[PDB]
Amino acid sequence: YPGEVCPGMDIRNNLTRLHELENCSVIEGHLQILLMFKTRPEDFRDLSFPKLIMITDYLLLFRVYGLESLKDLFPNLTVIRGSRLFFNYALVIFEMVHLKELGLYNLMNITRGSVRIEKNNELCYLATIDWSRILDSVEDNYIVLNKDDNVERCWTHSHCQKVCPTICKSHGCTAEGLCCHSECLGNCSQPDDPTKCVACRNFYLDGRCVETCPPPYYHFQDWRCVNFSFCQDLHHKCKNSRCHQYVIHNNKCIPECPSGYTMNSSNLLCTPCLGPCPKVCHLLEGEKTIDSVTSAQELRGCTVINGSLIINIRGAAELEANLGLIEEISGYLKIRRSYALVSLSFFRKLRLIRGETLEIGNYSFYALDNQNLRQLWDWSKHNLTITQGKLFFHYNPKLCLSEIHKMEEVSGTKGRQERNDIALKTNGDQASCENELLKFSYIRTSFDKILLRWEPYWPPDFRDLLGFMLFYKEAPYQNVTEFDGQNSWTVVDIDPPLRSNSQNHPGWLMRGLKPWTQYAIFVKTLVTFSRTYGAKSDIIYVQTDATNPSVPLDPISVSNSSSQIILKWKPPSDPNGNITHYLVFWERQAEDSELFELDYCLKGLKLPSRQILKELEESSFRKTFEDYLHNVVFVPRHRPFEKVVNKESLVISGLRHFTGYRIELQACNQDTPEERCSVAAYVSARTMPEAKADDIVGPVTHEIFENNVVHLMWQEPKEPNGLIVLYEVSYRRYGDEELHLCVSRKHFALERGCRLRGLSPGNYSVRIRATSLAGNGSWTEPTYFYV
Amino acid sequence: HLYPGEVCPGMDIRNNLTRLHELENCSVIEGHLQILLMFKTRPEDFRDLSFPKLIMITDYLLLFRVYGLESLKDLFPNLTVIRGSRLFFNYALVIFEMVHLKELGLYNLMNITRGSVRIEKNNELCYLATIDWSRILDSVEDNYIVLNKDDNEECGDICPGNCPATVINGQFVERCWTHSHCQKVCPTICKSHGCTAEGLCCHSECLGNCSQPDDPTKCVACRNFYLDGRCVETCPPPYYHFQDWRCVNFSFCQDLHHKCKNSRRQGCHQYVIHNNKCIPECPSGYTMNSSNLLCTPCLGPCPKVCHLLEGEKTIDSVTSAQELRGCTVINGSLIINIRGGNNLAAELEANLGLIEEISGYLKIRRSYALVSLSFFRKLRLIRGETLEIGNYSFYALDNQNLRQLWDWSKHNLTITQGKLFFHYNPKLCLSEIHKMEEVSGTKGRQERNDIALKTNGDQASCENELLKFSYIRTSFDKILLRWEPYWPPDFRDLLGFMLFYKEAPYQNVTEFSWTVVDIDPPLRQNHPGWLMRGLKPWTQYAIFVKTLVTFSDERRTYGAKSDIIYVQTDATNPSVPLDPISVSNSSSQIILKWKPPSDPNGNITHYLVFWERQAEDSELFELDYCLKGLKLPSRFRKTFEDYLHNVVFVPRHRPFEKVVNKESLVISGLRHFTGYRIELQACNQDTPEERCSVAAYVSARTMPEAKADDIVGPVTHEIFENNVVHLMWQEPKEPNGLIVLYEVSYRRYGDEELHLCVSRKHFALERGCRLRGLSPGNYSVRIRATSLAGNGSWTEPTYFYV
Amino acid sequence: LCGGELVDTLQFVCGDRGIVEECCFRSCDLALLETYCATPA
Amino acid sequence: ETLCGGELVDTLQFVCGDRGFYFSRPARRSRGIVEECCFRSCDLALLETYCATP
Amino acid sequence: LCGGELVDTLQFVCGDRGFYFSVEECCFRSCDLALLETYCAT
Repeated sequence: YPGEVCPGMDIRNNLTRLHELENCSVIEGHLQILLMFKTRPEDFRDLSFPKLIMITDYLLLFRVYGLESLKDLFPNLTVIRGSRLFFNYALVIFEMVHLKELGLYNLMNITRGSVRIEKNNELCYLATIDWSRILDSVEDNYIVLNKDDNVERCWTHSHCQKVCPTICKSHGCTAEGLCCHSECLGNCSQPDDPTKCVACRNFYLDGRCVETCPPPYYHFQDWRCVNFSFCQDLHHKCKNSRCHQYVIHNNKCIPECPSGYTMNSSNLLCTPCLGPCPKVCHLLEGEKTIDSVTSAQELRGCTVINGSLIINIRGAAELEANLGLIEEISGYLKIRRSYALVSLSFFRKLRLIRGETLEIGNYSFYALDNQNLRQLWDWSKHNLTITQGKLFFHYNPKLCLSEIHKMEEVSGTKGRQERNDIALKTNGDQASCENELLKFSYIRTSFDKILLRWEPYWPPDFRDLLGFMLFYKEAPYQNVTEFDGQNSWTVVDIDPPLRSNSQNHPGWLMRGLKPWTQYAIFVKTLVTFSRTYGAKSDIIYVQTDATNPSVPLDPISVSNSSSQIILKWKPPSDPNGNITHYLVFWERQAEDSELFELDYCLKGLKLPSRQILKELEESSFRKTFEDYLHNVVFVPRHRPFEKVVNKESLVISGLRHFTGYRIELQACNQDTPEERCSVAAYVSARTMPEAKADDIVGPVTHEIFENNVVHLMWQEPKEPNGLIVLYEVSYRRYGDEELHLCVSRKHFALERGCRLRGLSPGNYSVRIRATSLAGNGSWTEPTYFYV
Repeated sequence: HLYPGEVCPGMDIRNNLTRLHELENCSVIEGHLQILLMFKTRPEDFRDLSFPKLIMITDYLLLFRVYGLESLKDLFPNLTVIRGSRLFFNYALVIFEMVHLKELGLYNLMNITRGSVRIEKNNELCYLATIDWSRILDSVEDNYIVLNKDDNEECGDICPGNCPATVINGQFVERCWTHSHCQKVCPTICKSHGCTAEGLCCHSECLGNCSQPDDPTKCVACRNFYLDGRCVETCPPPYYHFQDWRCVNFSFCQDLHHKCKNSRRQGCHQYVIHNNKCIPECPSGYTMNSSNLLCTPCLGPCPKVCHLLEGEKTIDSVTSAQELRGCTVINGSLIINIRGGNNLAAELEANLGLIEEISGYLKIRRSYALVSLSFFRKLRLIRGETLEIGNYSFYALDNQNLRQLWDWSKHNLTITQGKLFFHYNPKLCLSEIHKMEEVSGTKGRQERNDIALKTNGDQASCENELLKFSYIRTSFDKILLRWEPYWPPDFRDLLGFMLFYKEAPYQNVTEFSWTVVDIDPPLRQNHPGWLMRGLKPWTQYAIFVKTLVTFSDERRTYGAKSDIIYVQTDATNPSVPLDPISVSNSSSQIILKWKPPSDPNGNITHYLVFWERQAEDSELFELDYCLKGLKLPSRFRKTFEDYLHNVVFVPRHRPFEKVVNKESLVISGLRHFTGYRIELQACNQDTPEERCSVAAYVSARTMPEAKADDIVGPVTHEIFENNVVHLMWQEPKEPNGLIVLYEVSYRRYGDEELHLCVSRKHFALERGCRLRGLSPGNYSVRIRATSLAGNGSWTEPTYFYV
Repeated sequence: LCGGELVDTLQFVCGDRGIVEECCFRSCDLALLETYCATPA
Repeated sequence: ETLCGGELVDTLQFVCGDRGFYFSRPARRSRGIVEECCFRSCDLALLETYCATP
Repeated sequence: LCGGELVDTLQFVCGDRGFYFSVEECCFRSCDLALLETYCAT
């Protein structure tokens, strides 16, 4: 094809750059034309691109003034493959003015995607375009706000849509309408000729349309076949450029290796990627600074950092999500003047930092002016290494020197530090780590409450102590950190125990909690400085025992057979322990006896069917008055049931048709020692009626009297759909109509059927139907008697 | 009355009551009385003791762990006034760790001149909340009364009250000392002059109590001075003042001075005369004259040196500072340490302030109530010969309220040796410290970490420079701000602007809630600027900015801040009208009640409301109203355009009325028992392109009438040959809404009555009604019309024969 | 703010002269908003 | 064992007991009782020296 | 929270020790396991 590569590019602010498309044939990209305001129609009747044929990604038109027919500018544009779909769409034309007709008679098919037409007050000729012939999918279109909405198929008044026969669904029809080649699409120079195809249905190769790409040619953009040489050349071109680094996988030149694949230096193939294996992120200046969440947004998925990181957060879980995927830093790490940094826990997966590029002063980790920093990591388990460098720790008011000491003992930088590398009097000035352990005497738990009692503790001056503080919260899993965000960890204050001079233990009992949960608890002292003599205990995990579980949820019962009832339910809202089993009781619901005394034959035939410094200052004031007084004063010289196990549904058999049943449902999380079963949930369900139950079984016995009086005795269906409210009798005499009568339950009981008197001479008939709760049954056989 | 009895100088009792009998015959104590450390005592040992003679105490009264005492009312039945000349740890009356003490019983004490009362750690004391200290002391807030039986327990203070009562905070309560006495309260005209039983005012000079109103001679204690029973405000010569409470002849002072000089007591003072006062020693600038004890002004500037034991003294209370009263040069070091919570500046500057030179160092540690060092009124020099450890001269440590350090517009200072030290002063700005650094002349004697860069003034505002808001714009909810750029000498020092804003319903907003926004510094026109978000319309907001700079220890860049600026967002369409309810009180009137919108969004100019009449259901005209069930009712893609604009932009008439100020509406002239649609809106702007909120809709049906259902017009019948009777009667063409059916009750002469249904289609299509198969005989036919509201009135019986 | 409503913002601050991913998903800070003005429009 | 105020008096009048506590005249010297027993532990002789007669 | 609905807490804290009635200090004041400890009598 005579033309250029034509990478995707856009035209705005004028039509001058449009002339750049004069020497092009096939666009390898997307075209976006928008913001033509100073445009007139007469300036566009002399512009044409007959050489332009193929548009790869998609085409967008917006705010076009002057254009009325695109047939001139785009006469020979054949196919929009939609290799890069514009959000599942390949053509978007929005807010056109003066554009009245489509004009593109040369569009046969779009490989994937759909079209979006909106706000075109002038566009017409939309009812003469067959999208099914063009696009294989016509359910994704959205064409509104046009002139047509405010059969022969034709593009323009002089150009038809070339309506292909039903056989030529995608092959295409020539001038005589004959189907083209299978690889031919829409139109062809010669029918059934792959070389003469105007468009390639699947792939293009040296003027011939083919379904697949034979080796060594790989599927390029799902539109052509390109060998390894050109794909590698494009990859190298992107390598030394700004990018879509082309890689080869599954015979496809895809812009990036997919999940679990690695780019190989030797070959363009995407090998299996070792483990999570996400990526490596670079740093030309090796100093990218993290100012907030937005600056760390680009760091998503980065693991290996080929530079230096400088955090300065002038502010929680946001940086936890953005970070935490990093392992190694080639350069040095610096944290500077970050106000809202409680701990460095988020920076989880680190195990080594090279520090090849060193902070000025030959430093590898540089922490400075960090106010709220309280923890670095859980060094009892977490591992961190430093290849080389020095450390700087100045003006960190809440990091006591124990963490700094653990720094070099874990990183193996004992001798790497020098004098004054770590400040002594400036770090941990507010941190009060006094490493005085507290031991819990004994702990007991109940389903609702738990009791806490620990060993007593007293500073050298017993007046210094100012009560304890108990911290607790729910722990999902066995691990928890004592330093949450800048929150949680519900606290209760404890009055200091009275000096017993035996020894009382302080103790505390909580108030309310969730049964069968894992609770993290720990106690911290609260003393007043004069030195510091604080105390805290290790995080104690307690498991509240179980109790009666909650009620079952969503009890739904359906009827699938006259004896089978299906029952389905949900696990209870509060399991309160591993649920051992379910108890299901079904009890036959007695039918309403009132129907047995209501004469439904009369009116009513309808039948239903079924803030703190002040306290410390006060304590110190009281103490300093006591000391003054002491200095001055002294002077020297049953029902059926079932045990459902590990299942949420059951099928119950042996139930009479159309019989109500009450289901009592309980959940029991204990099996042998007096099962703790919740209060039940109740549901009423009834089977469907039997088809033959309402039909009368038994011939009608008729007795004729001298005065033409007939007594009717018909055997009722002793097993009806529950019961029979009344019987309908349709009796007809020869030469007369089918008279109707109603026999109530009382009427059937006392009259033993029916008692008709005063019958006209002739041959009568007797048809009787029973009306159960299901409805009418079957009429009896006609008893013909001559009176 | 006079003072019959000795003066019994200050004393304390310990370990046995046998010493207490030394209070036998004295009515005034010239010092401090202490009763303390009583263990082997029981209440039966205390019942006998009583001291009616004692009236007034000079310094203070201290009780500390005296067992077996339950009430002082027997012990001190005539204590009236505590002078408080020399307090006990800024306290005038101390009750510390008293066991078995049930009630104070001091029903006679009335005025405490100077000091405060501290009672605590008793665990047995009540009758405390039933007392009024405001009429006893002058500065109530200086008190400290906690940890007794009254607070933790609930000792019921049952007492007569009969007895006067008054308000403390917001409710009245009786003011009683014991179960048998109550605080004596008299009208405020006699503020302190005293008041007799009947309320007559005592003498002006008098204090507390008197026997004869308006007579100094018959008083029990007087505020100014005492002399020869009949006390006077200021006695003339030859009587010289003495201990602020009494004046004596020169012979007394002279002989006591001789008794002190010849008997070399370590505590006695060589009393001298100065301004007719026999004080222990006159201050600097005077020399005691051997001939006459009055000290004459010396011909030289010799200060009164105040030699300090062990070269150091701690100041923690009023009585600690009072030892330095009158001293002007200290031969030692000073350590201010006031563990407090209540102001102590006044007494400090009263006792201190005359100090000029400190030979040693000065150290202010742990002081909490301190607000300024101004009480060192005349301090000029700190020699620092006894330099503090670490080679420091001026020391400051953890002063939570130290705000101003000195008034540098006028005050001089001089530090000879040593270097300063400041740490943990959250309310002290570095400007004051550097101003000392300039004034004291110690600029070249400072090193690293001697002045903490961050701890001093952690949360303060001393930028001392201003910013101007160049351009402010207000809108629906966005507020656009732009201010002049600020540049320190080094632009790298500027770390960024930072903005504060908060809704301001009133003008009174303090300086320095308070929503914070961070601002990136601008690059070096291009005013920094920032725009607002989430502003409630028609609300006033206070806004101001601030600058963040580096440490700037070598330089003096303190940043800047702008004054509070109040801007109110513009108005808008209001919320939905609230509580829209409609009730028909009549057949033609309807009342509507509504509440103002939850979001006024501006001053509500008015309300608008449209009323209209609905149309009855068409199916109601073609329904069978006598079949069963005849009961008549009675009344993604969203971002598809988003990135489209992203690519496009690319980086470079029903009746109504105007209801004013009224939430209740009454409308007349409407069809009775007819549904009506009401829709009401609120409009907070009417003349300039009237703006109204969304429509609040409701429906209401007027009350039904009575004669509308009833049938109007006579009953006509036509009988054919087949005894078939067609009945014609004009329907009530104006019913309550409409009539669904007519009941025709026709009966024979002496027979039963039958009911016939005539629905709307039965009356219209058949043109009336027709009864078929009627045997000859007299009849009686009544017609009832059933309308939407209910049933009508039966027509008159139709008497006819067929 | 987001698409449609950020249009009010950009007529606000621009006067008489990427998107949506920066103000819907991210914060809206007037730093990008001012420089997004199309002066040669 | 270091004992401080409040309990210190209870410790007194037991080691001392019976007789009272010596008190002649003020005549604080900065080493009275608290920096001798509360700040640092004190033996029985120091408590005994505050008795009156022995 | 006081008498009637706190009996479970009283039998919880001391186990099998028993107690004597008085609660005016726990539905207006609060319970803190000290009064709950001393209320139960051995």
